[PDB]
Amino acid sequence: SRILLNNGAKMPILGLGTWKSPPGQVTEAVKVAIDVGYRHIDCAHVYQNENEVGVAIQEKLREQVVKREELFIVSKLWCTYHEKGLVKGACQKTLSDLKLDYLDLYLIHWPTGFKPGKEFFPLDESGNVVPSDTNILDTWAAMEELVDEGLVKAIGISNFNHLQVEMILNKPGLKYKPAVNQIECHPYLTQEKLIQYCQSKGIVVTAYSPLGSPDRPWAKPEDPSLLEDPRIKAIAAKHNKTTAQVLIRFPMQRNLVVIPKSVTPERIAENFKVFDFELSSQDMTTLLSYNRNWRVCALLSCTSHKDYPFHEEF
Ligand SMILES: NC(=O)c1ccc[n+]([C@@H]2O[C@H](COP(=O)([O-])OP(=O)(O)OC[C@H]3O[C@@H](n4cnc5c(N)ncnc54)[C@H](OP(=O)(O)O)[C@@H]3O)[C@@H](O)[C@H]2O)c1
Ligand SMILES: O=C(O)COc1ccc(-c2ccccc2)cc1C(=O)NCc1cccc([N+](=O)[O-])c1
Repeated sequence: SRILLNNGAKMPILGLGTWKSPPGQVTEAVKVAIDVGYRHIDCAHVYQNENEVGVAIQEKLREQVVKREELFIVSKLWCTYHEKGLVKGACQKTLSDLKLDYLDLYLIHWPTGFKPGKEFFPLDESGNVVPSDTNILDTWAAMEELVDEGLVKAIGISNFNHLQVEMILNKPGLKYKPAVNQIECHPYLTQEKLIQYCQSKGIVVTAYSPLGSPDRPWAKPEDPSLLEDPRIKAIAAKHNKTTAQVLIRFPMQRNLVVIPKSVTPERIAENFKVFDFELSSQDMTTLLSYNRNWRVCALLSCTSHKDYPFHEEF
């Protein structure tokens, strides 16, 4: 139920996602998650709910439901904080909100640095994102310092393409390799090339939006729906499981970590009940065959950013 990272720590392969979890609901969601067995929570400063996630974590620690060492808490450095001198403060704000004295894993959220400031998405008057002149290798060195100062146990990356991963791996004077690359992954975006690349370098992959993020705010009614794909429903029926349970088990059997999001107690519990069955080897190849290179998480305003990750094949 845990996977070994290249920092020597073990990471639970199932975690709770928190993007779009409303601040007034996420405390209860995280409490319920911990009660039913979740030990890994995926967070981010940009999700604007870390204070409320932290309330839940703290209550369960205080209640003696779980020990801190058994929890695996992940957060992410937002794009406006890539400048080397801003990284520590960004991490400390997240630690303060989460009410923790360390993170288990801290990720560079996107490879695209944005202009520093209060706004999370600084745009020019024509709607293009305003970049920062930061070198991601300098950002990485700042992340490495967080490990040395004890603020985080592991560091990693998210939404990095293989060339960008390679840039880090080839960084002059590299001190800590990324432990994790967290990327979008599901049957319509199977990511075989990038996953094999990362795994071959000892980097663990976390699959985000495993259900296709049906609540993403930019969703359109005509968009494909994993949860309603009759082929996936058929596999679920064979196992007497839900389609969501199949979608969660799928990345687990590829040696990935997976972080489905819910604020619905029944679904939070349902999503955790994925250790009592196995997809067959043929279920796995068949689910892989559904790849469409359909990506739900990207921003048009970032497509001209020199570090936009999704122009490359992988
Ligand atoms: N690093 C990054 O750039 C990045 C990008 C995207 C996501 N992420 C992380 O990955 C997490 C998961 O991705 P996501 O939030 O995009 O989407 P997701 O986990 O694929 O799907 C979440 C949606 O599915 C619904 N749902 C959950 N369980 C269900 C079930 N058993 N049956 C039916 N519907 C169910 C949720 O509804 P309810 O909540 O209403 O129950 C919500 O609308 C995020 O929350 C975040 O932590 C990271
Ligand atoms: O980033 C996540 O974890 C989930 O997406 C969001 C999650 C949250 C929010 C958010 C929006 C407004 C206020 C606070 C948060 C946005 C977004 C969002 O659009 N993300 C896409 C994105 C981000 C950065 C760079 C690129 N890119 O280079 O293509 C794409």
